[PDB]
Amino acid sequence: CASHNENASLLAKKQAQNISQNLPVLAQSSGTTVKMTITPDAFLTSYQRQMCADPTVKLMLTEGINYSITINNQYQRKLDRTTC
Amino acid sequence: CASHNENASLLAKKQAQNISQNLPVLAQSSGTTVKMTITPDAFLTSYQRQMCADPTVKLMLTEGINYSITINNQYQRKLDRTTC
Amino acid sequence: CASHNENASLLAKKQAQNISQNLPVLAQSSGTTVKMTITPDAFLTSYQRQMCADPTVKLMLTEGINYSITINNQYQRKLDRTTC
Amino acid sequence: VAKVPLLGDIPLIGNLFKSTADKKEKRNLMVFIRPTILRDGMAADGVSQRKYNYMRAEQIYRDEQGLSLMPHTAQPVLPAQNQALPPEVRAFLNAG
Amino acid sequence: KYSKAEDLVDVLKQVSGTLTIVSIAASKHSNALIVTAPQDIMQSLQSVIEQLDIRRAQVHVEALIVEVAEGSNINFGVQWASKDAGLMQFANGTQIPIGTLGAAISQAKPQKGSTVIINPDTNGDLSTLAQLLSGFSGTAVGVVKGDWMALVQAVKNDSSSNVLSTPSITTLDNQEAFFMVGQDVPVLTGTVERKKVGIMLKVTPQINEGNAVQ
Amino acid sequence: AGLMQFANGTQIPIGTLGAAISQAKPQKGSTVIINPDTNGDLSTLAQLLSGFSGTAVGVVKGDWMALVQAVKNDSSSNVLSTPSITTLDNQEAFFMVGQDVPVLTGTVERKKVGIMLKVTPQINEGNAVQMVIEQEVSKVEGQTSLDVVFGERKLKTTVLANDGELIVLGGLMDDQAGESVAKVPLLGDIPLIGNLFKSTADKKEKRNLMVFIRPTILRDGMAADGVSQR
Amino acid sequence: TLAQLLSGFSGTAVGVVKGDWMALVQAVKNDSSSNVLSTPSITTLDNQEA
Amino acid sequence: KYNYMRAEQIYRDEQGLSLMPHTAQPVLPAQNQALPPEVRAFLNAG
Amino acid sequence: KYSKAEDLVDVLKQVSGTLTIVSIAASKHSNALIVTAPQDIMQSLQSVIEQLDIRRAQVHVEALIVEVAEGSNINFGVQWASKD
Repeated sequence: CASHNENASLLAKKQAQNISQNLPVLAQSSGTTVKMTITPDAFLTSYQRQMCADPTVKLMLTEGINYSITINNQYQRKLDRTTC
Repeated sequence: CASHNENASLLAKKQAQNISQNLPVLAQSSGTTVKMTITPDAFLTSYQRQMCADPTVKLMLTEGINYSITINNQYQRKLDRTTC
Repeated sequence: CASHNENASLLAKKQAQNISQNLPVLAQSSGTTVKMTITPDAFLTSYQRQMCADPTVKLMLTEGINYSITINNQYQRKLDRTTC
Repeated sequence: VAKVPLLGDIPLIGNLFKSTADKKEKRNLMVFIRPTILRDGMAADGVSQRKYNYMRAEQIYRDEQGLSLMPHTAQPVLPAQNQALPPEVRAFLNAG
Repeated sequence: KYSKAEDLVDVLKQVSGTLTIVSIAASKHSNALIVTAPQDIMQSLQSVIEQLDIRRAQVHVEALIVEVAEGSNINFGVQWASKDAGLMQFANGTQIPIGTLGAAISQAKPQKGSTVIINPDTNGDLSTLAQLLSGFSGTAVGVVKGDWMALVQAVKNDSSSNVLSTPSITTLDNQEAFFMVGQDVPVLTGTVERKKVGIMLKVTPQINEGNAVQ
Repeated sequence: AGLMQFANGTQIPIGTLGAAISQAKPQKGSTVIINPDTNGDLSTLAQLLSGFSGTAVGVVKGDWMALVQAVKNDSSSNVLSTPSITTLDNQEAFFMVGQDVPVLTGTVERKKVGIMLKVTPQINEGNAVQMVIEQEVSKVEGQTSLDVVFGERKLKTTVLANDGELIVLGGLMDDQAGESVAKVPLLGDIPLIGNLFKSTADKKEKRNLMVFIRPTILRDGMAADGVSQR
Repeated sequence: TLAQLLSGFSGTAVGVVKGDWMALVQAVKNDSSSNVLSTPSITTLDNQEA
Repeated sequence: KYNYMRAEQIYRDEQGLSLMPHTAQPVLPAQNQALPPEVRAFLNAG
Repeated sequence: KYSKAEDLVDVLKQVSGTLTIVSIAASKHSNALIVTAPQDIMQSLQSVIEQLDIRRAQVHVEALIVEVAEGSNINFGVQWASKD
């Protein structure tokens, strides 16, 4: 009764939920977007591509729930299946 | 339901009310007139013009609630937007 | 049921509300106007432009809730999206 | 669930013969506590002054939108702190 | 300067007891204690009182009681009925059964009266039928024709809640505070004793000098 | 051919309405072995409407009906009460403005409810007052099976306040946001015509208490006449 | 009387009622489930009871 | 556990009370709010 | 620093009892105990109080109560009736 539908914004919270129970800084699941709070630039290309290489992110960013990042100076960017 | 009306004689009491809580002598709000009780002549021209210069008195004496003063010998006078 | 509407005067209070919990002086949210109480002139051009540079003020002064400032001598001025 | 039994298992028309009831429920409590230490005579007036100015800004916003049938009509607001001098008391200094 | 004179009065009666004659008395109205002792015991009891007279710190204790509840349920099922040729009935729910419905419909028919040794119609008594529907909630769709019927009932109840309450009290150190916002309600009990229900917070802090409240 | 009924509210259900309408029809009488009409008995229908509040719009034609109910209740309150007492140092004062009401209890004991303030100051010579205080605010709120219930909020603490300054004793801040819904299920999700099949009830609530206390020290014979004269 | 039988009855009853002789075939399958997880927690000092 | 309850009350808030928007709803104060935006500027002057 | 003054007061009355005159008293309001003894017993009771004043660790105890129930039943049977 009857069919997706799907997915989140629940699990998009549940996934930021999972992140924060181990922490450390916070992760905020805003709508379908995930957020993460805290000179890490080359951090990004490194840090992003493991996500981009992760088959769940390769599932989820290809599922359609958005991802984003924040860093403290301060800055951020969003990354999705396209930016990977 | 429906429209002024306005203003006092309440606040014309409430304004003499405000004066007296700090005191010192009394202030009596008689009808719409304020009263104040205690050789201060050149007191007046000085003392009056600050009121005459005060934008609330420049509001209120131009609102239409009367003002007056008393001094103890004894004397007084009334001052309104016109006498300012 | 059914659609803005929006915004404040609630949050225009809630935003002066936020300011004062850390304080210090007060902030008064008067209608849609914010107020702040205490030779800071070149204070202004400095102090104003960070607000004028703040993207929430660049949101809110462009949302339509007024802003204002007060300083104690005494003086003040109001600043909106235009004065920024 | 309840069903006929044998007919309730057809993958399409099964639902004509069944009666289902589902339920899901959730609850969360937490109780937290935050102490604060007021040592100075000035420390007691830092906390108790900001909760005052917080209630007095509820009663002003409650006042700014008045009693709708009776204007303007007052309504209680909590006295200000550091009222300084009323305007007419101000002038009495400038004479004597 | 700070201590309440008659709290120190017992603390000083033991200290003075085994330091031996000595008398300690406290004037309540004047908040002062009167030490009578020899010149040596006095100089001892002055350095104690000097060190017990210190200023106390006070604590502001906030509690935060959060609660987030979220319910759901869903109920869907079909029912049949017919002539002498059968019925199908399910007792789940909240889902009103078609047997006890098909009766309440028939007890609701108008009973044509006559009285002899008139042509009124007593009509119905819906007490029975309106008792089913009293608490019923959600769809019931039907076909009632020729006494056979098919009644498809479905509903989805969904609730939520959010609550945040935060009582707070201010005490001196080492003194216990009590804060109740509630109501005071009688319990049977036996003889009607009088019991208090509502938010209640009773706390008694002591500052541990690591700047930690305990 | 059916019904749709929702038990949320305060929202009077259409089943128990459609009965109370029909029990209200005039029953045509006759008596033999006359032509009066007993008309109705509206006891049943007027019991629904007793506490009902807010719109009910309908179409009642041919016994089928569609009844659209809606309301928005909105309240507010504001209260400021400020009892005050004057004592000597180290002496305890008691101030009650209230009423004295019997409690069952057992044997009828006699209980006092209302604003009550009982304080016993001592001046700490840093010019700081050191209260020992019991505030209480009670009132009789309605009954129970066997007695009266009293609304009651009290706090008894010990605070240390400067001579002319204001310390907060206590407080509460209480929010709620309820919600409810009911629907068919499958049809309640259409983004436009969904609302025909749903029944919603929302709620929001808020409360704030604070209790403050301001001591003042009257030392001179002239200090007692400064406060009590104004 | 008849609606008292059917009060708590659940599941099929199929019948043939003709000429007062009848054959009434009743069948049902009730199936339930449950799952519950509750997790209270308290914080104490050592050696003190909560 | 605080940031876990505060993420329940935000997700409860993101999908609002449906009949009354937008209307608030209680959420639990943040930790390390730092400085409000207007308090931020007051530093940059004095 | 940590202990509640009137918990140690009995612990110290036995220690002081058989170490013999000695008096131990505890001020509740000030959370301090007052030791009066000769110079020798004092130096003993200072090394006890120093070692009983330690900081306590606190524990967070979670319980998890799981329950999984699963019922079933099935009922099938034929019945006849007839005339005489």
